[PDB]
Amino acid sequence: PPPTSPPPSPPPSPPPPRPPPPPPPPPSPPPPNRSPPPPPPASSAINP
Amino acid sequence: GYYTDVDGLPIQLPCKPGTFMPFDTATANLLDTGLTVDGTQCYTCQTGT
Repeated sequence: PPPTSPPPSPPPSPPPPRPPPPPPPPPSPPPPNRSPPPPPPASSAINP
Repeated sequence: GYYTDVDGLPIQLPCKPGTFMPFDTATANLLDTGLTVDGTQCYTCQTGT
């Protein structure tokens, strides 16, 4: 007799998920204000 | 009685001898009219004081 009809293929296996990425580093801080202002001469006498 | 010149002064420095700081510019006793007391300069004591 002919053999029994073979069975169909079984379903594929499920896939895994994907992890999230770490936070990027904080931005570089700016350098302080541009130098001091020019010096003042000073005025008058200041004597009573 | 005291004064402060620079900003970061922890305690107000006292006026040195032979000098005086009044409470206000117009509540003084002997001040030449051409000056005022902001609070950062301790004026010199006038002649006869």
